[PDB]
Amino acid sequence: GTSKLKYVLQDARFFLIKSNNHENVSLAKAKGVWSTLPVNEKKLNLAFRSARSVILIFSVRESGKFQGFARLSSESHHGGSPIHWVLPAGMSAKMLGGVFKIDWICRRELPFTKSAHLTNPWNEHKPVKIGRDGQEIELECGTQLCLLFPPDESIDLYQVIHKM
Ligand SMILES: N[C@H](S)c1cccnc1
Repeated sequence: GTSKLKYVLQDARFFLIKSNNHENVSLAKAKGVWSTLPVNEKKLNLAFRSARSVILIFSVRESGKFQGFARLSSESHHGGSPIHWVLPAGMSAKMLGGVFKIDWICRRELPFTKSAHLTNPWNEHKPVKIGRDGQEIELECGTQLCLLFPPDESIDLYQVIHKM
């Protein structure tokens, strides 16, 4: 069912994550972590302290889909075991901010064709699929996007609800 999902999404904030490649989303799915540029790191840390749930929705550029979404379980922290991201061409690992711990809520994909009726008021009401890495999605658009995903029956939101 979708009731616990709606509970988790209640009054959440949502951020669009655009990844250069699948390997980074797969690393994120396996390790439960994400690391972003400092400009987005600062926004996520502010948002983490401000709301009951901060949701990251991932899209690999040129894939035509979202690859799932996850909930921030910590602020960014430095000094962990280094994560072997496949960084974009001109980018080095030092340019990255700290590491966020995340809990996955949905590891299934969703094609953009399924979200074409959703527009993000925080990006000029363009379709929610359009946006730079780190673009915030307004509450209602964000919730309806997450509800479009196929249910991920591998996941139990009971532990996530304990985190809030
Ligand atoms: N860690 C991933 S590869 C990433 C790279 C650049 C910006 N944001 C996230």
